[PDB]
Parts: sequence; structure tokens; C-alpha cells
Amino acid sequence: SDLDRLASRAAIQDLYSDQLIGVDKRQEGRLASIWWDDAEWTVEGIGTYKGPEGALDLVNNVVWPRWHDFIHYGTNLRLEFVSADKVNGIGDVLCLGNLVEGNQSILIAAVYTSEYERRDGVWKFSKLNGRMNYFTPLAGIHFVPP
Amino acid sequence: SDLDRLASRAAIQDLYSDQLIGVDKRQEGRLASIWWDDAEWTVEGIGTYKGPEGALDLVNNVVWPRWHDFIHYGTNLRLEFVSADKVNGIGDVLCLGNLVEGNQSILIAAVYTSEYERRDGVWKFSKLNGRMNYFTPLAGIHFVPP
Amino acid sequence: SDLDRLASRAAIQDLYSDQLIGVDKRQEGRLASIWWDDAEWTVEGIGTYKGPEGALDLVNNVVWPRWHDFIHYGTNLRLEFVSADKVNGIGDVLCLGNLVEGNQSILIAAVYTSEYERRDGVWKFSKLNGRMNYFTPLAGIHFVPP
Repeated sequence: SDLDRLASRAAIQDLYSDQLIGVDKRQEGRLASIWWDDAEWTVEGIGTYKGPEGALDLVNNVVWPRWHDFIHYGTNLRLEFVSADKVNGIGDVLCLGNLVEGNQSILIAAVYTSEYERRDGVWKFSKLNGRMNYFTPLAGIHFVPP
Repeated sequence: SDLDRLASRAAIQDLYSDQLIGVDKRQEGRLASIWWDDAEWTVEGIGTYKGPEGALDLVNNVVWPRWHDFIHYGTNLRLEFVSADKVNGIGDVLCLGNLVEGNQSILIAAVYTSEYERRDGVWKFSKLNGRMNYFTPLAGIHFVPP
Repeated sequence: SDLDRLASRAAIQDLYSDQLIGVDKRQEGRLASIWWDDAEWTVEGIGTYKGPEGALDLVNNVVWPRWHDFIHYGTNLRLEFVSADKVNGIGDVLCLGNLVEGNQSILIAAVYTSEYERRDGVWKFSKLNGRMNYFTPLAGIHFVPP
């Protein structure tokens, strides 16, 4: 039904934004809430982490210690139904951040490839794959507060 | 109902984009249309402005004279229903602009924290709070037309 | 009906993201799928191209040869119904890219002005107009992969 399809798309759009906001604002509750326990988050070059606790392990131990702070701007999220209970997503993400190593500011252009599964009526992430197309140090530029 | 919830989210997503477009394109009609008369727009460091006329006072007298032009890219707008007639929003905004003072180009990363109220069936802004996390002059870079 | 309006908005939001993704990922199938045969895509300074084959002519012969690669981030897409079967869109697009000429990296801020028509129940593009407000070479910065 059109209504179910639209409600599903809204739920999935919220899951995806919750991933970005949870990682950026370092909100462990929001970030943990969006994953099935067997969901897999793979970062090219780092490895595969599983479920809510795997997601928190990745950001607390690998990602967050590498950065003073960053912001991820998600755009162009496009969803396709593989089946009534499985959705593919693709999204384009622009990340700006302050790297600890070398005190460098960095611009990252990434593509996020995602999968969502509905189980007993509820949608959550089943897969996330992040690939960086640009990883660009910004000579002479440092992102600073007012 | 799911239908009402989805219609409300669409109306609120339009209000929020109308704020950004109205300020960027300097469209006073669009910008005035989105506020209850008792809505409060607070900018950290500038103060609180009230309603459609307060919004126009802020941009005509404080913001627009400071800039030759700018563009605000809104992403990650995430809505939560506090009640059936009150919604909280959070959004991440990337702003690029040409400041009059010093002829500087600036990159701003901001978080917009918003509230919307439904009154007699209609949604409008009741609150907007803007906070800048990055305010970054861009040495050697000036945003210019083709 | 609210349901039809929401379903139409979702279809049109997908058309618009498909334009950006198709041009960026150089996916000819996705890019061709979104146009009526009499749709017109005008780029200020280049000309007017018609339909799916015109769209592919423009990107294969004029745009793609000029760039090693680029990415378009679409935000603030705002839709208005001119009639039940005709929709106006406006959108703000941030483009980052690597130009062949001079090996320059470029930041583009553009406004996309679009029209969509429903024919026998189906939505597709009838018009796209792209205008660049910023076309900014980035001295000392080159977008590179990890």
C-alpha cells in the first residue's frame, strides 16, 4: 500500500539521519537504537563491526579518538525496495572535520551504501558500508568556533 | 494516524526549507509566512526576535547588511513529536558566504534547533535557535560568479 | 487527497535525486529514466537539450569530458503544485569537482529550477534549468582519494 510504503520510507530516512547525528553529536543512545543485533557496519580499511555494541566499539575506539570533532552532511538518500521487508539505500555524505594527527582540517566526500530489514513490523539497519572518494587535507584552513 | 503524521512531517519540512530559502534569496513573503506571531527566533550573541516582523527586522538590520550574499545548505532534519501538536526539530546547516567586513569568504557549520506548533489545524514555527560550531574565514578563497 | 499528494512528492523527490546521482555516478540508465521525451534541460551558456537522449548527449559530449570527476550535494528541495499534474521545484546544489583544464579543483554553488508533469498517472521531469551562482577555483586545494 502507498501508505505503508511512505511510512516505511520515513522510518528509514530517520534511521539514516540518526546514524549521522549519533556519530557527530557522540550520542550513544541514538546511535545504538538504529541497528539489529546482527547488523554489520563495514568501513573500508578498518573492518566489520556488528550490532549496536559493535557500532559503539568502532566509534569509541577507532573513529572518535582520531578526531577533535567533525560534522557529516547527508544528501541524496535514495531508497529501493528489494522486497516488502528489505530496502537498499545509497547516500552522498560531505564530512568536515578536525583531525588530531597533524592538527589538520579534512574534507571527506563519501558514499554510504545501506540495507534495512523489517522484523515484526519494525525497521532497523541490517548493513552499512562507507567508502571515501575524497579524503582531502585543507592546507592553510582550520575549522574553528566563533 | 500514519497519514496525519506524514502530512505533518511534510508541512514542517517545507517550513524549515522556507526559512533557509527566504533568508538566502531575500524573499520577504516566504520568510514571513512560516512564523506564528509569538514565535521566537534567537541567535546566540544577537538576541531574540519575535514573529514574522521580528524575523524581517533581524535579517534586514543585522544579518543582510553584513553580507554581500550567502547560501545555506540544510541537511539531516530530524523531527520528534513532543505531543500531537508540538514538534521538535534538529538540523545541520552548512553556510558559504561573502562577508562585507574585510571582503572575506566564510564557511559556517551550524546547528538549528526548532519547534513547531499546530494551531487550528495549521503548522508554523514557534521557535528557532541557531548555534555556530564553525565560523571559518577561508584564506585565499573568494566565492565568485562564473 | 493527502495520500496522493504525499506519494507524488516522494516520486518527484526520487526523480530529482536520480538526476544528481545519474550525472555523478555516470549511470546512463538511471539518468535516462527520469525524463519525458519532450522534456527540456537548459544549462545557461550551453543551450537546451531534449529528452532522455538529449540529457545523455549533454553529459557525454559537453559535461563529462570537462571533468575527471565531481559530486553534487542536493539540499532544500521545495515543491509546489501548479496544478494537480504539474509541479515546480527549486533546489540548492553544492558541487565539488576536479576540472580537466588546468587540473583545478572547483566549488560550485548552483540553483536548480525544475518542472514535473504527471501523464497517465506517472511523474517525470518536464524541465530543468541550472544556474551557477558561485564557480570558484580553489587555489592550493586538490580533491584526492585516500
